Amino acid sequence: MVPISPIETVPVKLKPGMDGPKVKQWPLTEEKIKALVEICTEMEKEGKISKIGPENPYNTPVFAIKKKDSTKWRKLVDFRELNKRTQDFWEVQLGIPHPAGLKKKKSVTVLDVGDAYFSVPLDEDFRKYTAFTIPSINNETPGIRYQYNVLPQGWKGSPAIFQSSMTKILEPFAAQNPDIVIYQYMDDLYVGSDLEIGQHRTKIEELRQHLLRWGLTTPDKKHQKEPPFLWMGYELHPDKWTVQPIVLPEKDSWTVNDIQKLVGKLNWASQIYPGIKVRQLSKLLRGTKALTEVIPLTEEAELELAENREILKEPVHGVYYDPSKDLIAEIQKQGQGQWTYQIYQEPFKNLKTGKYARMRGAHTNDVKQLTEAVQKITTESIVIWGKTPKFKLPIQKETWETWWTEYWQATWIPEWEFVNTPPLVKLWYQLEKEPIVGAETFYVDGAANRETKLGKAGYVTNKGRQKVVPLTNTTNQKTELQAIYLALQDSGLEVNIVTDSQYALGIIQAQPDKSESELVNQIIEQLIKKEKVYLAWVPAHKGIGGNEQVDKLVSA
Amino acid sequence: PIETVPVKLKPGMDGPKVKQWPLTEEKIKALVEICTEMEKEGKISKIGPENPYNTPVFAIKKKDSTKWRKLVDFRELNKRTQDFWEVQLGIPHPAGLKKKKSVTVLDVGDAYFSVPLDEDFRKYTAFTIPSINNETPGIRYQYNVLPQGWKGSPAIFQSSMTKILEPFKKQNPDIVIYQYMDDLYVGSDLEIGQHRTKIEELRQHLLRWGFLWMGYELHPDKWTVQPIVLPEKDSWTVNDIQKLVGKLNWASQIYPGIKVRQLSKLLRGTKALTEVIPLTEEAELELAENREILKEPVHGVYYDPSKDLIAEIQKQGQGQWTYQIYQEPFKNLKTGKYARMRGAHTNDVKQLTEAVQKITTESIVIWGKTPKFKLPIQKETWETWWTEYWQATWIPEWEFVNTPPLVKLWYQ
Ligand SMILES: Cc1cc(/C=C/C#N)cc(C)c1Oc1ccnc(Nc2ccc(N3CCN(S(C)(=O)=O)CC3)c(C#N)c2)n1
Repeated sequence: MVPISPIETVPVKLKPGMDGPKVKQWPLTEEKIKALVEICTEMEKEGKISKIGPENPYNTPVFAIKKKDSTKWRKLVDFRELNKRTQDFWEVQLGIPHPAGLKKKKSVTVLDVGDAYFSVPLDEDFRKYTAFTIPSINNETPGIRYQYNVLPQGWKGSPAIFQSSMTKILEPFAAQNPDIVIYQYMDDLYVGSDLEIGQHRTKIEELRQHLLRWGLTTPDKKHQKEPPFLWMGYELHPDKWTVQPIVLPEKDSWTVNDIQKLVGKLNWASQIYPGIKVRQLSKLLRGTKALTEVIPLTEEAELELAENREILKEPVHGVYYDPSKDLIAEIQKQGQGQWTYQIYQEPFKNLKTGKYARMRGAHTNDVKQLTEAVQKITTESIVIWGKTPKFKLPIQKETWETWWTEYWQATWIPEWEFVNTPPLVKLWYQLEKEPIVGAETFYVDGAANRETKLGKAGYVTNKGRQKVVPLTNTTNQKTELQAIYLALQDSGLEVNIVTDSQYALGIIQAQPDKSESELVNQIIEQLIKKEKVYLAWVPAHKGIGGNEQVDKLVSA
Repeated sequence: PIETVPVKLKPGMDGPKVKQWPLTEEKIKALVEICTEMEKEGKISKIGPENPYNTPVFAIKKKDSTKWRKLVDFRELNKRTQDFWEVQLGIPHPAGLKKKKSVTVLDVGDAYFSVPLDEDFRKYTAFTIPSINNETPGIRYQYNVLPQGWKGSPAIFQSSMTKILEPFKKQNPDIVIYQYMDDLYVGSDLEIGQHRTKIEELRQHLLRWGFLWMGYELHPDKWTVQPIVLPEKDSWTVNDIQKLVGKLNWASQIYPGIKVRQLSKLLRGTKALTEVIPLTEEAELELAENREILKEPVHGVYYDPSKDLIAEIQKQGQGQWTYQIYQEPFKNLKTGKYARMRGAHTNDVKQLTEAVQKITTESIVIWGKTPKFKLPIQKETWETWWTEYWQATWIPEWEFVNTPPLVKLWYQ
């Protein structure tokens, strides 16, 4: 007999203060007990479990289920209670690779390590918490008591300890064979390389040799799957990759569950299918928790869906990552706060695509939205490829320079060059830094009554021009915006505006080009038409003339 | 130092469980090399899945150094590590460190790697070298000695550090030496020629007791509350007087007796913004009395070591940045301004990142602790890029300002 190395045991503890599980064993049918006893007697012969005495005070229920064509009962141990009491582990399998970050491999083998899983022993001081009882026939003898010696299926710490134990075993083989790559997924093991079909087969035998040192027999996976690998919702091909088939259903009655399963398909497809839009379909789910509510599609939601069927009419594919070539990312504005981007290395051979949606807020502008999308692509690219891509953005170099130099916040976008793909991101207005000579000066103010909601907004100017407008169903902040709107409405192409509204200044200094406030949008449409707008602020109720005259005119 | 100092978290707090943010390839490769040697020297060791804790890690380059350095964002562990009184009820911060002409900052963090850590505490210093595209499981480590950037590292080492410095302090009683985390602040009151000699004579003395060869020179001579200044003009426009009254109205929150009645009396009417208004006798007087008030410091300002230090920053354009350090609004304990940030005339974030480091260094020298920053930047932008320009072994706290402050004009 050939000595094998013992797999190093991982010390496991329960959560602090908690004991082990003491769940009662359900009554089972006689025909069920006979099937468990047969299964466990085989498992006991294989060393997986071991009989124990009645001194062990823990128990975990066991169950018997079957398949309809498989003519056998199956053995299920319900570790729901022991999992609640088991410590937390470093779950090292949460994040999966993205296909756009993989390198093409000429040859790839699949090895089954299902029998390898049972070779992983369990911490001896923890095995007593995995006790379970097979009820006896007619409850006339003590039930057969067992405990696990290996990682039990369904236990909390089994996947992390199995993946970690296999990683430690493979580490010498991988580190010293740098011309191959190894990846583990469930009871499978995937090894890929660019060696010839001969040298590739030798390394697999060398790797089979290396796994026998701990005594792990690994044959090939049953029914060797032909291209593509159906893995985690993807189609992995020898040279290309794409998502599993995105078929959008036809329907005349869409519930909010149908729209939910829809958006999931577009969101998943949007990583390779360029131009996918999901908002007008997401606006039909703004606030609901019951899933049958048939919500009629707006004319914009249909137009968005039909635009997606056109994008999903023909299958598109992503290429694998060539580290020797540059990484490029290109963004396009799509309207209503939506943005699409493509990431590639050779023109028209996308690695992946994606989309970004504008954040929820009352005011915004295109440059902010473009900046946010760039950061998201930056973070995604560093995850997938470990580097920031070169950006091609639809904004003039002069526009961006004027923006960030005058913006009150600090902002930065990495290396980027302008691409002339309309619609171009532009600055729709720019306030003056100094008062304008010869331009009429509009002193504006508004005021409302908190109780009756009645208010007034208006202005007085240095040329004697005046206006006061009465308002109903309004607030102090709304009349302050209305007053500025009136001055913009009634002035020439160049105008100085004096206000005391810290609220209005805070909005305009944020430089929005679109707003959820219909009144702010109207002010923006007026600023766009102007030539020079100098917005000046003064404190209220301090005797500033012009401000004092119009404050009394609008306050009752 | 065979004996380990018993360390424990605070009651009812688990160890840190902070996600590791993505790293570039060159930083992953750098961290792999550094950690491979550190593991060979026994400073760190591989860990298994039974350790659920994690503390983020990345790689920087210290001020004008081409070698990659490992930085561990121990911020969460430091708040969860129990409040330390390792030798005494606390260290009295040297108020004379901020009064010296020159202060040199030495990175003495490599001396921490000589004393082991409590075995029961090593699991809380777990960190992960991430992999590109999750293609391999992350390399998991935990520390065997005191790690750089941990609150307990200077505390546990204070007993050992004070004995290394005792003969150098015995011969130079006028030299102030202060320690904050991985840094030694050594200041004196003398000409730089003998200062670098004393500094060189200090690190050679540290070398014989068991370094890095890098320094950071400061001059806390010019650290105070910068005064509020009003313009001096011969012809005032309506716009000039409006900004003046607005600035004086803002200062009136801080200072008493600030009057604006006679200056507002100048704006009697609805005049053009560019029209020049002559100052009356009662207006120039009111402006003069306001100048006298603003010459004097703020009433009732004091540092409270129980409260947080708050540091606000304003972007002023052309590489200029203003800031204020306070604990209560309108009670500024320090104000200042920066200009022409080195190597970033075209990068706003790099300038802001360098400003945060400078303000933090100033706060360490004055009060012995770092402030909480209100940063004029969107969360996602700062979050993505600040590590690319960070060069200090410590990391302060920060929040994000999303509404443009009107007081930016008043610090212009
Ligand atoms: C080797 C490997 C395997 C997996 C398996 C997951 C599953 N089911 C996952 C990772 C992360 C993985 O690791 C890496 C790391 C870096 N680079 C790549 N690149 C790459 C390049 C080509 C591939 N193949 C596509 C499909 N096949 S085939 C017979 O035609 O279906 C042809 C070859 C595969 C695969 N496989 C992988 N893989």
